Amino acid sequence: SHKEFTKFCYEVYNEIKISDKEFKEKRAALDTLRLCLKRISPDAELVAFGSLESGLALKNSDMDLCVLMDSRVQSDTIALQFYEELIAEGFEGKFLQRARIPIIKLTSDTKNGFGASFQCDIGFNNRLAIHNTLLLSSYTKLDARLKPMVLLVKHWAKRKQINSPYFGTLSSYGYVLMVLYYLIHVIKPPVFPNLLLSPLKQEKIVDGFDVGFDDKLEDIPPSQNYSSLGSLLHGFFRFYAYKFEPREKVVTFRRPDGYLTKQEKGWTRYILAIEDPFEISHNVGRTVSSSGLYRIRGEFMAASRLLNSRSYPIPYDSLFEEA
Ligand SMILES: O=c1ccn([C@@H]2O[C@H](COP(=O)(O)OP(=O)(O)OP(=O)(O)O)[C@@H](O)[C@H]2O)c(=O)[nH]1
Ligand SMILES: [Ca+2]
Repeated sequence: SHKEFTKFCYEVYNEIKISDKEFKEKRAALDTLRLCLKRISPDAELVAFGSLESGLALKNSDMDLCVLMDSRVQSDTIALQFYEELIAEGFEGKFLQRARIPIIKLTSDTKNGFGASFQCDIGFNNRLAIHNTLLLSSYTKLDARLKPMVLLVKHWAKRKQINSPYFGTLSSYGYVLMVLYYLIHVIKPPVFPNLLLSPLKQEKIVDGFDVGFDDKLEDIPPSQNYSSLGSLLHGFFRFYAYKFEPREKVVTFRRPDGYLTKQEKGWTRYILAIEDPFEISHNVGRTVSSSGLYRIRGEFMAASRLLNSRSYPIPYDSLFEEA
């Protein structure tokens, strides 16, 4: 049935989605950071990616940003100049470099009025993240059920303490791919087609990887899946609770039938295997430990049990209660 659960899902959806107002502050912060960048490098561009760009932002959202510049210009030089201009403009944060890759991490804004905890990560030439944000952004426009589905899943994973890459669970981006995977390759009929495997997809090579997909969205026929949000969510929890085999299988967007063993791939960390759709050497779930997976699986099981429970009224609220 799922009528009540669906009603409940939309109610939570509206409380947790980014408000127009905060979204408008975010775009202002972005404008401010761009002006600071122009002062230091007029040719470079500052772009948003992740949840703020794809339309998948919860309240109190962090910002993922990327500086695009000429590949002949050394990224660490302008990274530092940029960082020095931010400090001088009253931002607080850190300048760091992992191997070759410089990163700025802004944690605050003492002047411009964008928070006391304004959290903002600035990368340099992370073109791949821009592209995979384009993909998620495109699926978002393809069916209206995806956005609230994702926000609810993100909310759930956060409440259940299974959204921590540093303490052995999965990034939000990983849960998005787990949602997309289910909606493309598991649910029948499919909610979505695989845009990477579209016969209309054109190759596009960026940093060695094919980032190509079919983005003529207007020419794609709508879903023949008519499930309510509630139903989709129940299918999603059920599949990862009971059917998906994490020890043996890979979440993938590179197989017409979504079938990929860990072995084919040489992925025997790989406790939870999610192959990025574009950077296919990158296991999005490499942060997941053995005890993190146990907890991720347990929470999936408990979510399936709750939604399948026969004791009425079903306490749908327990879905978002702290673990
Ligand atoms: O493994 C990763 C993780 C991150 N990303 C890139 O970084 C972006 C942000 O990564 P997040 O995990 O923060 O996604 P999110 O913004 O949607 O989640 P919340 O903040 O709402 O919790 C992702 O959308 C993707 O573009 C990767 O490319 N690979
Ligand atoms: Ca983010």
